[PDB]
Amino acid sequence: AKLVCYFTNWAQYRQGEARFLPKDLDPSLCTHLIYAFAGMTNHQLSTTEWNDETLYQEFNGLKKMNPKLKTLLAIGGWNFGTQKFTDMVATANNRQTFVNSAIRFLRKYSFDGLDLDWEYPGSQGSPAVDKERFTTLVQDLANAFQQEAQTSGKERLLLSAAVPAGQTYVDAGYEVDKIAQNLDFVNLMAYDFHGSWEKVTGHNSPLYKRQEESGAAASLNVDAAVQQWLQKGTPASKLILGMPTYGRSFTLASSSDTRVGAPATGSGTPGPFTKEGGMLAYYEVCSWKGATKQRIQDQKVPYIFRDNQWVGFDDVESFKTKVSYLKQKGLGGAMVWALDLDDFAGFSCNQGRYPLIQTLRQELSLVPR
Repeated sequence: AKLVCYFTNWAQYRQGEARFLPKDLDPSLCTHLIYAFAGMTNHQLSTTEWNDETLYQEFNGLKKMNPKLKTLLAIGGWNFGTQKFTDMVATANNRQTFVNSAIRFLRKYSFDGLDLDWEYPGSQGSPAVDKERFTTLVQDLANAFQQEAQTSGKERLLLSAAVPAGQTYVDAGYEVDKIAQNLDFVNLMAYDFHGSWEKVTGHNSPLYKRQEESGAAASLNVDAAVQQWLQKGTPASKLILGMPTYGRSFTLASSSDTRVGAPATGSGTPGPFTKEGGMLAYYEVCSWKGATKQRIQDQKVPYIFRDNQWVGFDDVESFKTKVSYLKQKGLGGAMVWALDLDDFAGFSCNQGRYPLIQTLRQELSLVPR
């Protein structure tokens, strides 16, 4: 089993006990640690924060302490958008420039691989031609990594991708069967199914549908997303089930209607640390004072409300349920977005350090002996 965990290079800018610093990295929490994010400059891999090269060395310090650990560098993310990917994949020359830069950059900073997090080919401004050009990029990288391993005698660089769960984005961007031949593993973003962009409450990461859901809505859940990626050609051993250590929040139209599916007027109030209306870290929601928590019966996940605020999130119990599910489906492991949204320092939830991610590690039987 794998436990793939994302580090984010902006968590260092949160205040107080939410600030995530190198001391908070645990070398043996996860099997694979992915650094979010690199960017791109003139079609070449590049840093995004002023101290990334300091932090890259902190990553190498971890592998000295746990020589089993693998690290990858992720490129892209939601905020990065699509234009630089579109421009880089537009020609074979530009892809070659990128691929060559990536191999050199990863080797220079001792990363074990690259995670592609373009959000997303064929959507978010990216033209339809990018579906096939993304396929080509994936093959170009895989083949170049194989070639470099042959010539250098070094351990072959890994290639993964973070991929969407919803059919609209999957069918606009992803030739699943083709890219599955070339990706070492597939980090399924099995979250962000619902959120404050919608005018009724719904859960960030439900395992199954609610009975009131039909049509396309009936596929906006983890099980449907997993089955989608499997049936479209991803080997189970390569599919890594993403898990969110955050929730998505709404302002209710009325504090007297707190249903799943109740009317909402917009994003929930920003959290005191994460300062982003519409999401909350687990450590912002886990001991919420004077709130009312319950479970969505068929979806196997909790929600909580207080006055006109409503949040769908994941807890220890839902993470256990989801690991039992991934094991039943024979998947390759779990992925988690993100280290810094769990209660990484044990400051809030009275559950110790990394209560959610340690749950994943325990349920996957990955606790160091």
